[PDB]
Amino acid sequence: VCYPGKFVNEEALRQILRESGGIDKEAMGFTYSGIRTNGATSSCRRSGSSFY
Amino acid sequence: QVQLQGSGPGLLRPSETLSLTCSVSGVSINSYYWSWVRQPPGKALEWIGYIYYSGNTNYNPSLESRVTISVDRSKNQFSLKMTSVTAADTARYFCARQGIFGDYGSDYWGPGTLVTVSS
Amino acid sequence: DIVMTQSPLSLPVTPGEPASISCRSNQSLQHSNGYVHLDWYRQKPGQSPHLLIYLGFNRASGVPDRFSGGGSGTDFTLKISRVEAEDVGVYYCMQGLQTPFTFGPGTTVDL
Ligand SMILES: *[C@@H]1O[C@H](CO)[C@@H](O)[C@H](O)[C@H]1NC(C)=O
Repeated sequence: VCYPGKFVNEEALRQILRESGGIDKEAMGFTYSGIRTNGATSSCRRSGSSFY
Repeated sequence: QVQLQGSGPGLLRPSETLSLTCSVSGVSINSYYWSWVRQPPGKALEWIGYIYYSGNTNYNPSLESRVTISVDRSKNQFSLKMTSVTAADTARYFCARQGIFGDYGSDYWGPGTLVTVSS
Repeated sequence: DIVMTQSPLSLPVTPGEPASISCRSNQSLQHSNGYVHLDWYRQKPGQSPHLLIYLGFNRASGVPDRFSGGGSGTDFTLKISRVEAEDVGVYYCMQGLQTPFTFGPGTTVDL
């Protein structure tokens, strides 16, 4: 994790990720209107202020 | 915020295969699955069918066989083709996405590609 | 095929009054989550429509305060608090439960 925090059911998620055989990602298609999606912190540094 | 844009032939004779195209920005047919509608001229509006961005298709039991929705993964425009066109199907095709499939952000309905079916 | 029953037909509204249009079908409309799939549309003639209310009871994005219409069960009603000059346009209500999708006959509201 990059931002300071922790998961819950950490070992359960880790075991299902080890048994995953890799990750295939589908774009969930969530389009957000009325608000902004640009939140970032200095803890994550890709080219400066970034986030996930 | 995606931007939808449609294009295609207007003066078309009946019976032959119809062509249509529709360009989008932003989502790039990579995340959400778009659908299709059809506008009778000053009559009741109805729905054509949805196509998953992957390619799975579903339609209206009013009309199945004549409609073929293009997938077009690589190019950033998804298209529509109709066979056996009719002067009763002289319509104002709209190109869009809808609330209820999972996205709750309006429709971003594309412009009206007006078509006329006459000899 | 779920045939959609709009009511009423047309609203010759006066400027500045609370108006309302109902919407019902021959089914109970409820999703598995508990959130009803009902939409409210607004098509200016000669131009693409717009959504004003989504998910039944819920305020939509980019939509100001005069539209928050709800209801109960399978008959819902869009409420319009103030009538102004730009409220002309044909209105549609729409389910989202299952295929197929049947739009409404239309509500030609005018002054
Ligand atoms: C509603 O009415 C239509 C009209 O024939 C019918 O096809 C449909 O099955 C009805 N739906 C229900 C849930 O009764």
